Amino acid sequence: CPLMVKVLDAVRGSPAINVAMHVFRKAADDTWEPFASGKTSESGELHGLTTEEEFVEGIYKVEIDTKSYWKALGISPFHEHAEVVFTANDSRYTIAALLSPYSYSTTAVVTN
Amino acid sequence: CPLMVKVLDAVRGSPAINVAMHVFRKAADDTWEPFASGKTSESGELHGLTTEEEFVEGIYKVEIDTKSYWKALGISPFHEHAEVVFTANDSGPRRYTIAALLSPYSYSTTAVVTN
Amino acid sequence: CPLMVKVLDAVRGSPAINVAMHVFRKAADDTWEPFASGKTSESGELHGLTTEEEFVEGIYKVEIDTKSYWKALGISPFHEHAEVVFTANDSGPRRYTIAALLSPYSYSTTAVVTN
Amino acid sequence: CPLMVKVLDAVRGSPAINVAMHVFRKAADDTWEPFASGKTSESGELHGLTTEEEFVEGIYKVEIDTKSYWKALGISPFHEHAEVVFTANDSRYTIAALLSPYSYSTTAVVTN
Ligand SMILES: COc1c(O)cc2oc3cc(O)c(CC=C(C)C)c(O)c3c(=O)c2c1CC=C(C)C
Ligand SMILES: COc1c(O)cc2oc3cc(O)c(CC=C(C)C)c(O)c3c(=O)c2c1CC=C(C)C
Ligand SMILES: [Br-]
Ligand SMILES: [Br-]
Ligand SMILES: [Br-]
Ligand SMILES: [Br-]
Ligand SMILES: [Br-]
Ligand SMILES: [Br-]
Ligand SMILES: [Br-]
Ligand SMILES: [Br-]
Ligand SMILES: [Br-]
Ligand SMILES: [Br-]
Repeated sequence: CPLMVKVLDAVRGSPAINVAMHVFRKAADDTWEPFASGKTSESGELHGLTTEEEFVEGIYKVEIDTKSYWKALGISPFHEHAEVVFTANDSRYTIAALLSPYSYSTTAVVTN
Repeated sequence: CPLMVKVLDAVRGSPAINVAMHVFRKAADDTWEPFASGKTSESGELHGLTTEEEFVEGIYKVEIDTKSYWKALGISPFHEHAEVVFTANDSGPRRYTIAALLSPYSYSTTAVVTN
Repeated sequence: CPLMVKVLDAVRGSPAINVAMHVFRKAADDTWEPFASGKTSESGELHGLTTEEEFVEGIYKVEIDTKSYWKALGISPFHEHAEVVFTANDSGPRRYTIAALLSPYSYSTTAVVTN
Repeated sequence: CPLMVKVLDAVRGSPAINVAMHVFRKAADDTWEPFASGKTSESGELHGLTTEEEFVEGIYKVEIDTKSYWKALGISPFHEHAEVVFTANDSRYTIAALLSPYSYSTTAVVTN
């Protein structure tokens, strides 16, 4: 699994479940091509986005729909979405995001 | 000053100086129009981006150029940039301060919204 | 002002006002001596804790009373308090600004150290 | 496993390995009694700190020795250690910490 995303809720101290996200790859013309999407599981994780053969080097954007997550919990948030934009480099990627209504953090753990 | 950005460097324990950022506003056709741009000062702040009159309701994207920042210091970071996307002014004018704390493989961003 | 603390609330997008904090300095016998205390203002800042003369080298603990803060708002948080422990002034006097961003189950803290 | 700790390094984008920590329980006289300790594994995790029978309600402190971690990497950090102080309440606890030299964040995920 080359690319995994994990989302945590800082208000409830829980996995952020049923959070939608879309992954985009940057195309030669600088537009964002849909690449992969899904919703986090009960453990706040989204696995199976892509495969090692498909996940070639390039710039990707993960757009996490944080606004709908907070709306379904009855809480007005600041951001429209969270965006994590990175280059995938051949020299496993776990993207993590901690959500608060007016703040979020994101970190990448890149391992073997 | 209705929209200010402050950036901090978590490796050095200092303001993040000379960080470039581009602000965009979503147009009627769903594209991102350029709105304002600038770079942080020696206190890590960027003031004067826009005015109360020009900062009307809309969806704004602050794109902070973190990769350029870290590269200029010889560090190869993870992200291309930090993106802060939010609806502004949709219950009347507010003042926004967006903060970002930068590490090479992580960042955090928060907004303080006053009236 | 050699030691300032700024606290932000990540649920409300605001300064964290009336947050109490106690600063301790490690004594020769390895115990924590009370050093200064105060509470944040309406801008979420606490200034005037100490003076250049009194803030000598040592190991300091800033204990931020986050549980009292959240409880006063009807939220049951996870932490008792946020603790920031650091050696100060050990290459000469510096100015420290400690920031903390508070959520009910998480917090972050950063220091900016100037000379 | 009632109590797990996970530590991540924000400079290298990696698990923080071989990080020492000690866990204390608050005693009736307000002192901190040693309770459990260990070092994070290759995956940045420390499991097996305590058992469900021993982990009774009370106030605990996890002291993460972040200073020695940065020192062994040749980097001068700000904090002496990171401290996470919480009440364990019978109404599984995963404590996570993201380390930077001049900053850290910590979150709790409390699940069933
Ligand atoms: C918000 O703090 C947390 C947190 O509560 C849980 C976290 O869980 C993670 C789990 C992971 O497997 C991995 C990958 C580690 C490998 C060795 C592949 C993680 O990086 C995390 C977390 O980063 C994590 C975090 C910290 C992330 C933030 C504060 C954006
Ligand atoms: C939560 O992210 C914020 C934030 O929203 C506001 C912040 O305000 C600061 C103001 C400051 O003057 C200084 C000192 C900079 C000097 C040149 C002395 C700050 O460091 C901050 C912030 O740290 C700050 C932050 C980031 C702090 C976190 C993420 C714990
Ligand atoms: Br949008
Ligand atoms: Br640009
Ligand atoms: Br300047
Ligand atoms: Br890009
Ligand atoms: Br602010
Ligand atoms: Br006290
Ligand atoms: Br005041
Ligand atoms: Br306590
Ligand atoms: Br100490
Ligand atoms: Br977790």
